[PDB]
Amino acid sequence: KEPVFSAEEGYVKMFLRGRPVTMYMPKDQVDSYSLEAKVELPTKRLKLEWVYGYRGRDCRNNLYLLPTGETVYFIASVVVLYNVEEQLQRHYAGHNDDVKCLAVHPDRITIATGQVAGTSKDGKQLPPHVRIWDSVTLNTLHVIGIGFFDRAVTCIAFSKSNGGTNLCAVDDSNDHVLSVWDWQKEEKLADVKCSNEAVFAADFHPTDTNIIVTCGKSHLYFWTLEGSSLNKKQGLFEKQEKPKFVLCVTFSENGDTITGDSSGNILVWGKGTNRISYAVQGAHEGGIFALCMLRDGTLVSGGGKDRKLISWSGNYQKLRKTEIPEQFGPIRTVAEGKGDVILIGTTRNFVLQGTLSGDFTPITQGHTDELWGLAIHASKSQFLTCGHDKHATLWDAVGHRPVWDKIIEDPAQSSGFHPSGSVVAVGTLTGRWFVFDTETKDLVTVHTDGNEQLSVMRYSPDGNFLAIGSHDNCIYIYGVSDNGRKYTRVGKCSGHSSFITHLDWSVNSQFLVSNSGDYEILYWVPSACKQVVSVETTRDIEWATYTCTLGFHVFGVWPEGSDGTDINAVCRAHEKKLLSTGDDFGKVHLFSYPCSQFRAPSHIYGGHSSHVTNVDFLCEDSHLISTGGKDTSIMQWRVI
Repeated sequence: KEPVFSAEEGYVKMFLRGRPVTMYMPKDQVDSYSLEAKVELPTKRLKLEWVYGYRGRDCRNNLYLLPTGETVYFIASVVVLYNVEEQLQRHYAGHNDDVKCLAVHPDRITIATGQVAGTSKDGKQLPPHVRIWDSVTLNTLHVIGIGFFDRAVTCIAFSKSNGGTNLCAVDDSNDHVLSVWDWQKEEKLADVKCSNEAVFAADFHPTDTNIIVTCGKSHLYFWTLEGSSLNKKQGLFEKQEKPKFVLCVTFSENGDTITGDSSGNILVWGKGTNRISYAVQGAHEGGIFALCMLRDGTLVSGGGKDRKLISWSGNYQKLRKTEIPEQFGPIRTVAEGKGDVILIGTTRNFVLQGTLSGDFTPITQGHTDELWGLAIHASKSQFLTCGHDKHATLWDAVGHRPVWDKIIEDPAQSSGFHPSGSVVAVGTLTGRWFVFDTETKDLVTVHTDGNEQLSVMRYSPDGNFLAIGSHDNCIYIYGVSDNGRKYTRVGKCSGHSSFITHLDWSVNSQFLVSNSGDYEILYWVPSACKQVVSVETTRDIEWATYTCTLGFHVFGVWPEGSDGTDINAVCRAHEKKLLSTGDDFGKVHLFSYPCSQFRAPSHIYGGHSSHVTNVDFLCEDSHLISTGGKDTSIMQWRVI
């Protein structure tokens, strides 16, 4: 139930599920501690400033370029409007889980977005829905088919003939229902089982608002909107062998349907027909994931496997060709820029800006797998992320771009900077760890301690020791000299019955705290690799950092009835009296410090899709950095 206070022993006992965890307060606090006392809201707030990463790996048709100079895409639960020239981001966060599709209205301003089904902190199932909003005011305009869609809204599009008064969508109902709406009236015009296999696109005909084309696994149908029914007319390849997948679709100025497929074939279908009139055979070696009709009649072609970006004439004759540096990976989306500008989104979550000629450089990028590793620079406005994708990235937090990106052998899980700022440590899931040169990226040392996951990598405030948390239930201690460049194994702290979740050094570099899977709080003298069991000595210790979720100064960030695994991360600002957490429900919280009373108030901030895995303030408390875990993203909140 509720936590209990002990005057005689000077502690509060909080309850995680059943088991109680005993947290000791300082002696000077015991005299007037009130269990029923409240902790205030923080004096500051957070404001999303930047999202890192682009969801390209497992999504299509989610890259656009508004006439305002804002590149629009999404990732996790946030839609990003990125003005490359101004280096500024704006965000629409109306959704409460992963955005899956996005379409821009013919008006160039009204946007529409879809979403997967949710699961909340309770957690019940939050149905998938569509949102129509204004890109100018970022105000929501309508909320469509709240109870109607199932699983997720994967495809969406405005009709372009009439002025986009209509909208079509496709859920993942396993019957993949296709529906049409008068979005401005929030009314459903009609619907019908579009397919029983994955459908990858749905789009209105440029000149006739009554026709929707959908494509996907062995599927290219032509739907006609008659009153409140959809009439299906399958595509008849005839002389062309039907491709495994029809990946994408668009339309010529003359109203023909144009199709890219698994085979690498650009197929033209005559206006009004359900049959192929022209066929670029083997336009690409691999499959064709992106098609884009430039304003000037040029058709641009994007190859998945072959990484080629081909320019085609109005008459489908090869005009120009480029290859995207293989580092970026296979193309997924293409969008028309201003002038000769072209944008590409890749399977590796890069968004490149180049030209048909063409010099493609990233303007956005991020991790492509589950992310847990976060470390902040002691003196510079930089930070390091490292994930299961084997990348360790050193970010510039003012430029919002990597300083460098090291690719290591094994999936990374944790990291830490040396207080000097000269080197940075990186832990992996194997028990192996590395140190790299902040400046040069050169390796500095490698070591293997245990064979399990290294959850935590932290130097002591004085930089004389490295404390390494392992899932084998031990904490490995190294002595560090020559400014983080020389190491020597001091020994091991053992006594935990479970994997190490969190560590903190004391201000004087003498002590260390521990949290574990058991939910026990242990203390240590790393220099001696021995556990300090005596209360009177550890209770009044003053700690350098507060990344232990289990502790008296920090408890109360925990919600009632909370489960031990509900909060992945906690941290304190360096100077300001703030705490921040990341929970298993995609939420970042801002509390005041200290947070030592039950049911602490907090400001809650959404964006991350699943689990906020880590959280940490920049060195001047200018920003908070969160990691999204499976959602792949890094989010940069500014303190206001």
